Amino acid sequence: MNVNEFSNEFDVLYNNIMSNAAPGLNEYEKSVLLTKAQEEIVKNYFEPAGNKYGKGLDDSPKRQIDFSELIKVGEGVLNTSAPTITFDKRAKVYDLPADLFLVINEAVDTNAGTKQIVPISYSDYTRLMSRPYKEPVKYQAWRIITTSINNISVELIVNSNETITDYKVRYIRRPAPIITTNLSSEYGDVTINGVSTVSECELNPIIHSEILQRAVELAKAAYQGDLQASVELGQRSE
Amino acid sequence: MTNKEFSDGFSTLLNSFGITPNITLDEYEKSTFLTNAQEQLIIDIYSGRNIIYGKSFEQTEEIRRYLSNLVETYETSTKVTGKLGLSKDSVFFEIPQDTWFITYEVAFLKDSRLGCLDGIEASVVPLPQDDLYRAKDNPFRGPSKDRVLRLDIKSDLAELISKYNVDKYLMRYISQPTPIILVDLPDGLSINGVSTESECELNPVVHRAILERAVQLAIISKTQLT
Repeated sequence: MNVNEFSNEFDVLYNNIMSNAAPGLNEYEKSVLLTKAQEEIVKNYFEPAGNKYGKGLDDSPKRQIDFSELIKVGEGVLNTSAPTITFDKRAKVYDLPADLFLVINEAVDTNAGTKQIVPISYSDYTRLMSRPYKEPVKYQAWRIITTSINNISVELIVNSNETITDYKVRYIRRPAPIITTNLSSEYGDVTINGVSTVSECELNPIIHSEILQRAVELAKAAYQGDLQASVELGQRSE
Repeated sequence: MTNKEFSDGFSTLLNSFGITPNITLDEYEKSTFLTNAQEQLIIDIYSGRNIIYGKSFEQTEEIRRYLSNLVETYETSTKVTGKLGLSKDSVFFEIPQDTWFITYEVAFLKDSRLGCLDGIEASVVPLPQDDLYRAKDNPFRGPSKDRVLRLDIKSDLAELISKYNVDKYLMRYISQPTPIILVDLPDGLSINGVSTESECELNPVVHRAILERAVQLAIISKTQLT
């Protein structure tokens, strides 16, 4: 469904049938609520505990097809542009793509073959570095986030006497906002995520109805406006 | 089997990264268990204390084929001068220092007293210290033209007690095997003083038994407190 259909069925589901009908929502408000509902839905469906099914990214066909249009593959750029201080002397710093929402798969291609990057926790890092070896298992590499400015910088730890040729990252692209109409105005240009032009929902049509329902629920919680509704509907932001 | 094949087979036998509960080891851990299994297995095989084989160092063709590649021969003529022995006619010879167990040991004698038998190869007999005093005078088990008594002493030495002058000392022993190192270990780490890759020098027949023993040792190491 295109943006006009988002807005028309938003109006239908919000106030065109309600008995003591409420004021219609302005297009900026509808775009804001739709973008919020989109992000909430993405976060709810990525995490199993966030939805009533207990199903995350790839726990069912529907969850695969939900994020299928939001998956992207890119590469981390070696961060030798400027000097820096790494926590580990034997780690190579890489910069992830700017439009990164969530990392789901990483791999590094070295001279000793491809290796799956395992994101190790800080307590896990301490445990592993208290051991005599201090290097990954055969077909794996280690990873920790380092000092990041304006984009995520990442330290890749591989086994000794190994060089990294490329660093691929299969991630979830940051969703683009849903903007119903050109938000340009003479009184001031308002933006949802830095863009005023019309922006279609760049995800699969399977969850457009879900985004619409969530947006309507958020609109009605805003209309109710007491602390109660804000608190319970803020639980699903996550 | 090569080092890559030790590692891949070791993972396959441990069911690493399979769906069921399992165990995953680093290449240093794999090397540790492979080398420990190697050394345990060959010591047990030499002494014949392995129940599965139940045979000693060269008691059958199987054990010969297993430990053939550790058998090293040594020859020396230099004698260590200043040392205190249990007889006037005692000479000390250094041991190669990579020796594990001495299996053949013989001594060539150069003396004018044994006329026309000069250069006689003489059997070096390891003698305990109980037996030494009553074996100095023994004409059937003591030192002679055809027999030399060897006693182990400090600093990797062999005290050879002989009636005649000892010229050369020949040995054939079991050597320190090269450790099984699957990866170039980082700085500081090493197995038996070796940091680089080290392949097993034994025959491929026993490599799979070494792999099985290493897997069992790994399961023991991870599951000795649970």
